[PDB]
Amino acid sequence: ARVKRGVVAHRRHKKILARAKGYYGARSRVYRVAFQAVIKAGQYAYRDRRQKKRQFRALWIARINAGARQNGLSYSRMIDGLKKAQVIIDRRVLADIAMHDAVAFAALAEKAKGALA
Amino acid sequence: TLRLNELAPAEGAKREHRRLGRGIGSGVGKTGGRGIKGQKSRKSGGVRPGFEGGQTAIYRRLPKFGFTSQIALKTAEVRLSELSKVEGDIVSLETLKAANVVRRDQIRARIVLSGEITRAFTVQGVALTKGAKAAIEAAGGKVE
Amino acid sequence: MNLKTVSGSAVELSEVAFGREFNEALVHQVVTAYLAGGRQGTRAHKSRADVSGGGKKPFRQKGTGRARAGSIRSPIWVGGGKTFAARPQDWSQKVNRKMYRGAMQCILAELVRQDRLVLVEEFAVAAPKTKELLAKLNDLNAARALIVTDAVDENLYLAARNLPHVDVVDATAIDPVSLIAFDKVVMSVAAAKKIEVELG
Amino acid sequence: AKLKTRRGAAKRFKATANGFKRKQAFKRHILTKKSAKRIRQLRGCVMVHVSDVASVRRMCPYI
RNA sequence: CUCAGUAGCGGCGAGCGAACGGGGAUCAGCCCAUUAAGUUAUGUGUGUUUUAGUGGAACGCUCUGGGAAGUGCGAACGUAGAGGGUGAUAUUCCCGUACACGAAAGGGCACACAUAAUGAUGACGAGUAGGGCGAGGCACGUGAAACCUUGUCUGAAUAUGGGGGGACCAUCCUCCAAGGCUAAAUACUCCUGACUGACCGAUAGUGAACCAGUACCGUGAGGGAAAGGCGAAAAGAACCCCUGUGAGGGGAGUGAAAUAGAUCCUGAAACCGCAUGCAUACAAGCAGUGGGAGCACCUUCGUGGUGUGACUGCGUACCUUUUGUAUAAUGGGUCAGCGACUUAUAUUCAGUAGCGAGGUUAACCGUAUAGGGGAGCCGUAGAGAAAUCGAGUCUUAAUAGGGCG
RNA sequence: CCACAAGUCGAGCAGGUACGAAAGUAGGUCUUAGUGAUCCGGUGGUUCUGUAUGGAAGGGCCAUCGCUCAACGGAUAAAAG
Repeated sequence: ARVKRGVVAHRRHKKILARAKGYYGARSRVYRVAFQAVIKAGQYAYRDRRQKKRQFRALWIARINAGARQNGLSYSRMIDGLKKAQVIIDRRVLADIAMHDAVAFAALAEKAKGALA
Repeated sequence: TLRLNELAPAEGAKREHRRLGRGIGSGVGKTGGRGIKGQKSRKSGGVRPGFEGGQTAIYRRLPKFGFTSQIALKTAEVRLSELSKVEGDIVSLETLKAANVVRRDQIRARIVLSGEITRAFTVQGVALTKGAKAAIEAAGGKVE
Repeated sequence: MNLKTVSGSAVELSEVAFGREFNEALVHQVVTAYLAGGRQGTRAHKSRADVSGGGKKPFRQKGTGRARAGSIRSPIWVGGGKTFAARPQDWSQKVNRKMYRGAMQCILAELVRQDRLVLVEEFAVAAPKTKELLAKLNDLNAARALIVTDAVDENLYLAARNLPHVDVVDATAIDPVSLIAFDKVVMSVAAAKKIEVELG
Repeated sequence: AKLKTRRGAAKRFKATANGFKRKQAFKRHILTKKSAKRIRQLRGCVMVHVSDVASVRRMCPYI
């Protein structure tokens, strides 16, 4: 019962190459080089799915800080004031408000400094 | 039911055989369970049984004792319960051999008290222990 | 048990031969053993020591820059010997006599339960003509079926030879695979009695 | 082929109901200096140790 | 086939390894010079089988199609529905198949009979048996070494006798060497005919599907390749044009199909061209990944889809071997194909099925996976080196004590 | 105490002893080093075995003898550059 490998092997190599398309030089043409490229891409994706949350939190904090300093407070003091006032709006929403609506962010800053004092 | 494509074996009857060196996922890939290097990793790598690395072996650092007896090979032991296989009332060496409880090449037989008997027998030219003789008499047989 | 023949009469048969419970694992083992015993197992391959040539070392061990080689018929090379050459094999298995008889009993009981076994008082052919046998089997509603008789008449054998899905056998030659393969089993009372006496 | 017995071991080991019996060493030739207690206690048979039972089983399959 | 990996042999290492007894296959005895069975060659007769061959049943319509054996409707033969072919899948189109029939001439086999030779320079076994010395063979290595052959030196008795029964002596049992012939069961396949395959399908399978033991290498012995596929049918492109009356093309024509056009079925990858869209000439590194503006096309115009990716955070390949590798430690120029835990036997444990204090056959017979075959094996009792005894047994003067059960 | 092979201490019972009036003490010496497995062979006993039978030879069992095998768990009987 002799078995030929051609069809299955070709299908596997073709699938790897198809996943590899868009890379430079031998990475998108040669199976040996392409197979390594796919695995490293997967590893980078696994690490970046975690890094993304940190990066977006840092961006939100920066925008909130800019808005707070326009309204006369630092980011840390505004966060403390909001916590004292018992406001539970998160930083993503606070940053969106800071970017798109200055009056509402000013009202929030007023509330925070009122709680501070 | 009762078709060539509807017949199945019992659960646990068949197991897939183990195949070595067919990929990472199988769990026995690459080395295939042999480990890394050394004599045992090589083809035909097992050492001779009874070899302990050079120290005098267990079977060579102990003394020889005893000798073999020829008549013991031809002596035969028979349990009491086996007499049930016997056809007829006469228990002898020939009758035991016919019943296939004693091999043909044996020259004498002994009967020991091992089981129970519910029949009457007459024993001819076969050695009996005290318990076996008592059991035969109780069952209603005789000796000689 | 009382089994009704096609005409309407009643035939008494043994419970052991036709009333045994169905043991799927036992039947599977026996049928697989028969199928395996059906194999011929004739073949071979040539190992590195059976291929023509290859006696000498192709090139010296050191200095050339190639990979070290000992023979041109090494299995790694194209045109070389097969690593593990086969030899003819015997595929017969030992089936216990009691297990074989039990499997046959189970098959007969299951056929009786499923109503694929029809008992006839008699079954014979006047002439070795296929059309008469075809008419008889159509009348019995057993066009595709296996016929079991105490003895095989030459005329019936000739008449059944060319019919597809129809074979005729003696009571002493039944086999578990043929008992299962055909849609129906047409059995005479005498064959039933003989098989009952054989208890399998 | 059939497994073959290691006759050297077969000449040193005999089978009991649940194990193997053996003789003891240090009783062959040098005996004058040895004490009477050792002389008497080294006589007779002992049992094979569990750790070494496996090798004896391998070397004596049919006993 | 068992006995049995038992009894024994062995730097008592590694290893080697019987016989008696039982079950089968086959079955057969006959002679030493008044000359046997058996064998061989020639010739005759009675049966049988081969070397060419002959006959051999039964389908129409309709639909798709280049082509029907394929669809739908109904019909016939079958001791025949094995196999191959015919423009795609045929019991009824062809070759055939079951069956019936056939030999002028030649050949093989069985038996009967008539001759030739042969058995057969052989008529009871003397340089013989036995012994000293050195070797060899028997499962057995000189070992307590019995038994067989002899290179060398010797050497009987002869049925009132002699050989063997494992050193050797006595008794008993058994047989008659130094002269011969003999079939079957057994071993094998250069060849012949038939049939078969959970054997391969052009890097496989014979080295060799093809003009292969050839081409080719070597003084020579010797070593030793690669290379199958148009189409159903050549119907293999009349004729016109460019070109050197070249090669190579374009039109026309054939064909169901011409990127089926003759290194001619399908035509993958590495590698190399042309065309379209986006990006790219102020910016430093395993070339991706998470985000993300602009542009082109398609748009159900959407919080859409397909290509491209200015700018930005993170980020030093894979395998092997190692305490530890981006390592400037090893291996890989790339692609396609091939490439490495198997098979037989024995044994041990686990799972599963049958039977159960019982379980099971081996060789073998058997128109044969059935049925028969009980020899044999495992289990059912241990103790002791052994005799021996036995639910007990060994040790001991001991019913004590203790070991193994 | 110990991987194994081995090693170490020991109440107490039966028999025969020596010394004590007696209770009693004694199974080598204050203790921890003074050593060598297996195979093969020698010697004294032995209610074991004895290749047809009776013996014998040979074998087994108890006691004991032959290694600076010191590279001292000891490749072979015998081995330098």
